[PDB]
Amino acid sequence: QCVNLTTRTQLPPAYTNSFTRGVYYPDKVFRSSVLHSTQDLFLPFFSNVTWFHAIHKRFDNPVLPFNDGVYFASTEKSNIIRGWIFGTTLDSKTQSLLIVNNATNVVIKVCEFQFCNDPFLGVYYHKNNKSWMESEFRVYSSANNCTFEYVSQPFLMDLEGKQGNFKNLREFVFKNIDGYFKIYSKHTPINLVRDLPQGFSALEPLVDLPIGINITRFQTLLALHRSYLTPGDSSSGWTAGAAAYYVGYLQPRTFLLKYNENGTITDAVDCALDPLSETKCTLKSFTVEKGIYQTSNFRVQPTESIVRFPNITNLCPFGEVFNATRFASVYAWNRKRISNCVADYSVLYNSASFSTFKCYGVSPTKLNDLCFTNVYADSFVIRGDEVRQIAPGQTGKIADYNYKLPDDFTGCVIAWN
Amino acid sequence: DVLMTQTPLSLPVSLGDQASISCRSSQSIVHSNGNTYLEWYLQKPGQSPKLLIYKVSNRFSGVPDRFSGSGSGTDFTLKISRVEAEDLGVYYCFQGSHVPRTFGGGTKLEIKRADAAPTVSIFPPSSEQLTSGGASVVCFLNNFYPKDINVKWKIDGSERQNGVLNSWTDQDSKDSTYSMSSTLTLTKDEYERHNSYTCEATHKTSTSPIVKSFNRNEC
Amino acid sequence: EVQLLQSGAELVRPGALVKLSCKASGFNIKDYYMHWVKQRPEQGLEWFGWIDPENGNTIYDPKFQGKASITADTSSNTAYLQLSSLTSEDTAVYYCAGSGNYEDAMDYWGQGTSVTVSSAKTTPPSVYPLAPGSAAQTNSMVTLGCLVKGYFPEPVTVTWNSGSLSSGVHTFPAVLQSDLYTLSSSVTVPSSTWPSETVTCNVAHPASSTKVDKKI
Amino acid sequence: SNNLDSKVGGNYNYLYRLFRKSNLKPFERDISTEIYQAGSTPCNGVEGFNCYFPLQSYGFQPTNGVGYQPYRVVVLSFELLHAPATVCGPKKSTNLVKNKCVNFNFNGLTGTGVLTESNKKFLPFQQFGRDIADTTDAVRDPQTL
Ligand SMILES: *[C@@H]1O[C@H](CO)[C@@H](O)[C@H](O)[C@H]1NC(C)=O
Repeated sequence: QCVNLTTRTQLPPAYTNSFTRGVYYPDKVFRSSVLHSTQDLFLPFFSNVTWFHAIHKRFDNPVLPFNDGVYFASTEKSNIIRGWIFGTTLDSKTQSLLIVNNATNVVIKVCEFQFCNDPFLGVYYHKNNKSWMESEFRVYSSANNCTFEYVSQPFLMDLEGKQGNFKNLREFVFKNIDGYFKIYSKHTPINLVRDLPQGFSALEPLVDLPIGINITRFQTLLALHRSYLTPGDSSSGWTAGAAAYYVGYLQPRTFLLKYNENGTITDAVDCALDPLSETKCTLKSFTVEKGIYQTSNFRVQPTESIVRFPNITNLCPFGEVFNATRFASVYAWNRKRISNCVADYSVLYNSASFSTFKCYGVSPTKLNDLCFTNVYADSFVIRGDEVRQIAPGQTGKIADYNYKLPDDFTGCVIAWN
Repeated sequence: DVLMTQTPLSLPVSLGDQASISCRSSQSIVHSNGNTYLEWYLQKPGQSPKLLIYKVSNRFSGVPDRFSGSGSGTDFTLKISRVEAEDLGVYYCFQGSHVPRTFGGGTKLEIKRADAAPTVSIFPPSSEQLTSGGASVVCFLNNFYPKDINVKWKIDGSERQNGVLNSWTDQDSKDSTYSMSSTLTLTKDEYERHNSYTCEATHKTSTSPIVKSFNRNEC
Repeated sequence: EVQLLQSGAELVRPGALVKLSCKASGFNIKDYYMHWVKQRPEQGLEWFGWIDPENGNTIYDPKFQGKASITADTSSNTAYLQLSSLTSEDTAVYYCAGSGNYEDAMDYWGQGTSVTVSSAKTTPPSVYPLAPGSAAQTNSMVTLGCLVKGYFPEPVTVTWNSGSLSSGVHTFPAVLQSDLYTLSSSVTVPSSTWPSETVTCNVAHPASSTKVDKKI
Repeated sequence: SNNLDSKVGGNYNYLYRLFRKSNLKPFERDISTEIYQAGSTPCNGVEGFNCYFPLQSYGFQPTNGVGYQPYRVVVLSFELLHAPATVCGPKKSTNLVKNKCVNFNFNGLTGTGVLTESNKKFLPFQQFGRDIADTTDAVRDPQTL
């Protein structure tokens, strides 16, 4: 649960470049032999993605900002990658989405999970039947308030170590739209020494997850190794295999999706990357002929908003009204018409010079930005017990017999000691 | 589920002799890395089992250097360089790792000594026991070696096997002998219905069992 | 020094449940595996399962699958075992082990616990003296005995002269028969001791707090 | 729902947000209890002058008028032809016809056209196909794929 790894060491977030990764089907609509333009959360091409790896003295399980979406890519031999943890706090304080492949099936659950320092899954003591099936469940300590659960088809996961180059490539897309989560998957074999292969790929939906929970951070789970021969302290003395995974960020960019005869995407264009890409996007074609074309219009954005209103002087004497030598009786309350002047309400409402202040129908802050038609002030003095009678739909010696406020009264009430 | 068989059931060894205990497994417990998964446990009298060897090739911390195991495949053997008097107990084999753990049949150890015949003594039930309504003919067999011994009850020349219980003592700390007693449970009517009662001690050292008898009317 | 403590023994009726505790001392319960074992006089040792307090996963012997559940308490550093739907066959001595370092190279055992599953109720022992039989049997040395029968539960200790006489004294372990225990004792003394000198056997039953003194 | 929700002089189980620091976003549920600060004086997370508790209780009573009586409100939101059909109205379906001009209603999509076996291969997750014009081109049968 909370036991820290012995050999884990922190490393700076190194970055690497992605050629064309981040391309996925925006929806389930089918299109073939056409070039479609769409704008959605995409990973810009030739962008920078975090460079992380897992070895026996650097173990990478960092926390990264989910933002509006992220992209995943990793090269594997034994498929060290286990899953991910998603949530705003990744603790029981709120709900967290988790995806775990525990050697039998993909499990997706929405509950209140207890956060762990180094959550992960592993196996131990394989011996003479390779197995590699989930042994311990350190992902979370407990769960409660479960609102969603999903199970995929059973399958056998091969975690056996292999030599040579990286034979597997797994890429996933994590995104959030109005709380509706979309997950995309893609898997191909590769022959890679380091970094990522040079090519193109198209990711496809894996599951639909209409959950609706805010996620601002996430973690990457890794699978470690254990044996009868060289174990360690629980669970600090456990080690994991060699693997590398990369994490990107999705932005609302527009791509030109080139669909083949079978509907599979064979090429993509990121408009913002290259002025040639902008030319293609404007022409809505994947080929640009020699010449000069108009793509868009450049403009200079304002530095800041500047407001220069006229002088608010010539204010009517509200201060004199509230500080006048004498006031009229409650039954003889004076009705005074205020017009042909400006009102500065900042000094009145926000000075905290009055015992009580309330408004009916409109908040005091909004009134400062509104222009009225007629304004009236009724000044009177009443006893403390009678102050509560000054409100819409009231009764009593003052509300009924002296001064009554209509139920639709949109004004404010001011009183002080 | 794995099955183990152990042989021999028991074996004697003097102070300084070598003891050999072997275990068998129905499945291979060795893996690619070449090491073996097994543990050896010893349960001394009045004490719980304690680990002796782990992995068959490495001695457990605090264990005497005389204990060491060896073998390959599913057939192993435990080697004790010089057996001491403290080694009395039952040896066990254990399969670890990640699998339903299985235990062995057990192997008892003892110290060899000059053979001695049992001392047969038979006592009749007490008068108080007869007053209570019960009866128990008790026969004592003490100071005999090896532990292999048997007793047959005869009532008026007729053998009776029912109601017979036997208990074997742990190896003595001074003479290294063994003691056993046979109790014949009988009701008051059954006891008083017969007079002659006999207890014959069958032992390897003597072809003719040692026989002691008494008469109810004489007691 | 690592050591495990368990309750001395328990007595329960068929169909009920028994809870056992194996305390941890000298080591942290969180980071070390846990084990349980069953010992019978005829079948020797029999395995129960293993539990990791950190993880909580448990595997049980196909014999007892579904018959028991294993739990552990991290704060109390004590491991708990529970058995349900008990029967006569469950009578045996239980042992607990752990402290593995995620390795087989280290494990420890407690003194164990004896659990008896029967519907009988505590019965004080009946102690009777065993005098020599017919005078036709004679020897240079005389033998005496003490009879204990119809008693349970164990343990029941029998000695001679309050343990002051350790010469020729043999203690015979009890035998279970029809939910009853029976043990006997014997002492060999020369002809100059008995009947010239008194010989007595003391029997103690801590469960029933019964102490008896019978002269031969 | 005056006969059910109204309880004596009020019902605390129904509450509303009277104040907020800005304008709400559609389909946004804010349960924060942060005190709304009307003035320049920090509220320090407690009520006071120019500091009001946004969460408030209704004035539901059995004797309230038509405008003041509680009215349970239910809003239905949905997406049309934007994903595989998980729901459908109680409309009886009929047998499929091919090589004929018919009026088809498949997964809520209504139109007229000729239905024929398609040589195009769609991906397992894809359901609706579109032509160059972006109009309806092909569709999977919801019952027998
Ligand atoms: C994997 O996770 C599922 C999630 O419910 C769980 O039920 C299962 O026991 C776990 N292990 C295996 C081997 O499936």
